[PDB]
Amino acid sequence: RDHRKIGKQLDLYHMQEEAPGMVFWHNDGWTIFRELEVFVRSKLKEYQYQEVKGPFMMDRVLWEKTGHWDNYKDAMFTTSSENREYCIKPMNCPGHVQIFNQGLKSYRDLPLRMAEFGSCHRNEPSGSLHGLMRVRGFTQDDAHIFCTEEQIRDEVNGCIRLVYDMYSTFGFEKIVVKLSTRPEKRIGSDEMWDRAEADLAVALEENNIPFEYQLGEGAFKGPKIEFTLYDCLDRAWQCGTVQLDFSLPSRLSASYVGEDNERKVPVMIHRAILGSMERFIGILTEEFAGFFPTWLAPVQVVIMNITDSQSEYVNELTQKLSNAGIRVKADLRNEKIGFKIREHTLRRVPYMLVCGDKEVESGKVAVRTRRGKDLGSMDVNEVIEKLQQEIRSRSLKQL
Amino acid sequence: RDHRKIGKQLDLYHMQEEAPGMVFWHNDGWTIFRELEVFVRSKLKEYQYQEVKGPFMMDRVLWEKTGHWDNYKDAMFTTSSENREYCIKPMNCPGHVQIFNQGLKSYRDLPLRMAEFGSCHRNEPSGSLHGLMRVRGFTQDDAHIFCTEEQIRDEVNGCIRLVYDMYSTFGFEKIVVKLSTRPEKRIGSDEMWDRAEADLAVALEENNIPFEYQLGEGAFKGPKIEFTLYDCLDRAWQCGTVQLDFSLPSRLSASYVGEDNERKVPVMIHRAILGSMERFIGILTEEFAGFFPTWLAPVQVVIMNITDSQSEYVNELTQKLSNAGIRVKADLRNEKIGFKIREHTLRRVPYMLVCGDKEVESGKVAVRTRRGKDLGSMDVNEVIEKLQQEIRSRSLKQL
Ligand SMILES: *C(=O)[C@@H](NC(=O)c1cccc(O)c1O)[C@H](O)Cc1ccc([N+](=O)[O-])cc1
Ligand SMILES: *C(=O)[C@@H](NC(=O)c1cccc(O)c1O)[C@H](O)Cc1ccc([N+](=O)[O-])cc1
Ligand SMILES: [Zn+2]
Ligand SMILES: [Zn+2]
Repeated sequence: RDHRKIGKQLDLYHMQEEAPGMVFWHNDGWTIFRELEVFVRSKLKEYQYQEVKGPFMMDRVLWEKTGHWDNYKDAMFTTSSENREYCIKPMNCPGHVQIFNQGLKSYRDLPLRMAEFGSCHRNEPSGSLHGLMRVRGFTQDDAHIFCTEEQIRDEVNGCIRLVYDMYSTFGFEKIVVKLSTRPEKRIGSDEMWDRAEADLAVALEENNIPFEYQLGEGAFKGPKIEFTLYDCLDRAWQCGTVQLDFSLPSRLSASYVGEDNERKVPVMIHRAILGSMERFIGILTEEFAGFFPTWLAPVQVVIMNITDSQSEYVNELTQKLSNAGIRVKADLRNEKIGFKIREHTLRRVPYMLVCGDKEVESGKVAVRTRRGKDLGSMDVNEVIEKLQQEIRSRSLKQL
Repeated sequence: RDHRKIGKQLDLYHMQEEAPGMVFWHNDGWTIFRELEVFVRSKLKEYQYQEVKGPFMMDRVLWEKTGHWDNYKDAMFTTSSENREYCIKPMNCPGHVQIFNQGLKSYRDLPLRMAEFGSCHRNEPSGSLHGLMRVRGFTQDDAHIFCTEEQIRDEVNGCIRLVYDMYSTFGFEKIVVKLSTRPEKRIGSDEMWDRAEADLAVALEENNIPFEYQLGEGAFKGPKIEFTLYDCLDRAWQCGTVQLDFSLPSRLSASYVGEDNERKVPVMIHRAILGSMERFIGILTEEFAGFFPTWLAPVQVVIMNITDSQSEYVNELTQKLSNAGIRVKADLRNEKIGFKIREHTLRRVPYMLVCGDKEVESGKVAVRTRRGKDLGSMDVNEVIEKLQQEIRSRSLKQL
């Protein structure tokens, strides 16, 4: 169960010293990554997020206005052009505020939920880099929610359900939630921090969530929540973060018209659910040890002939499955059928369709699974509908 | 017909002096962009491309090994970390060679088609920047084909059909093709350049393509083809490029085992069909003057009530359409029905469903189009199937 070894074994990705901490996503690893995006998007639709894309670098003077420059300038890559210094973005937050600031906002536009699969780069020490887990370039399932003070409970609610709904899809049902203890140096009124804390307290009670407090210092900009999942090995992984923010929107001159016709500053809620998706993919690789569920499997079906007689039939099938939206490949090589079956089993391909002479005469296929289960000869349309149901439901298990 | 004005009008994107030449993609502009990706992917599947994602910067020493450093170092952004200099990638080609170089390749793996929606950055002079057309950061529908010498005709064929098939989807059927005149300084044998030229000549004849020659100097690395489309204003736009390459693969130590069991260098074919997609989107915006075809429209349907009686019904409809895969929005505001209809017309929303009292009692909706056409009251399921057909077929015109 080593995601770097399995990654090489299944041709998912690679890295090289030329781009330390930066992932070369091969076709099959990119297939997994994009199937995560579709999943995230399907929940974005459900909970009504926008999806945006911001620029990959922005003026240094802007980053200095966030206040992150002072604290974290050592972690940001910098480049210049025409005697102007830019920073490769390490976070998507300022960009989203930039999009919010276009056009006059009123209370009726809030809550405004803005999501981005944003690529960010940090200048991590090369010695801390480890596979997909600790990298320099990553994409996170980022989002930022702009809302009034009164909306914090309802919004945090939505983040909480989102965390548990998504993690369960992967088979993660053991989840620890840690609140944060407020620092002595913080931004925002004492009054502002205690109403928000009541909103957080009421939201956690509502979802019946036992929370611990985090023993270290919290964030200076607002209350913060972290979610930790446990995998089948009972290992703890911290992925979800919900970070209330009373500092960035005032610093970047965000405002909206309230019902009282007054320019208030909106509250910002930063939230990721999976965290870094490169990291998350590593986690899934170890969780399943390379036996990806059908919907995540890079290749879902391989169809094989026994001799060249059945070769035309297989190509028919491969196209027929591919029009049905199944990642399928035809294996017409000059190897014997046991060799093909063992080989595609070692490569963790979920289903394997064998086409002997009786299969062609019959309009069916012999089905073997990557666990060695023999499901017998089944109608072609039957295999298609069953496979589609498993894909769309994102079943963790097979037939 | 100004894509920058329409872009502001339809809330597609924006730019600011903080990130010159770099696009802030708002929700609705990002919806168009992602609907282009899906379209490109659907043709990737048809012509069997891989899709990969490479790292966003790589060691300077690598870029020096391509030979592009000397010619074009002024156009590449540079940054460093730990006394090592990196370049923000201005092209995806070296990265794809890196993925190809993992693992032993033999003739049986070629042609190997590798596609990427790769973000690239060039340090263009700030005075040349213009809207979406001339930018510093762009994504192109990039691909690279690794193939034997004998495969050039069949591969170039595939690029040609790809160009015409894709352009026609948008209503571009006037297309000029320009071959290139070979430079005096070039890389590769005299023999190598003349067999490839026969492959190009035979492929162009096969598709009945009248070609001109480009009056300037060609590329030093291989024969090159450019495709120009003409829009409804008879303006010429150059988007497609097919660039044969005999220099990069030898320079980056790519090789494969031939049938003769000899390590040959593969031929590289670089091809983009739309070019920069930010640029291409600008082109479509002017081509349609903001009346995007339904499949590209950011919001495809708006459903409206006439008073709050019909308000519950509209919300039912909006969800029903949204489960059918339609980008739909409900307009329950306290404005009169003509105001809503004019407003969503000015925003070029294709279809508009009005729900009066008779509509709720009947299980139908009144349909008006953004051209002012009154299609009458229709069954709800009827509107759904018709809309789905227009979307999946990517019809340039409405009902
Ligand atoms: C404040 O921005 C706080 N943000 C987060 O913790 C956060 C979590 C999940 C999703 C999003 O979008 C978030 O912003 C934190 O201070 C952000 C931050 C931490 C570290 C660095 N760094 O370069 O080491 C930059 C920003
Ligand atoms: C050689 O790489 C040649 N490539 C292309 O013209 C090309 C066209 C379409 C798609 C792809 O992937 C291509 O590589 C050209 O020399 C590449 C190149 C041109 C300009 C710059 N620049 O930074 O000004 C860099 C690379
Ligand atoms: Zn954030
Ligand atoms: Zn290229």
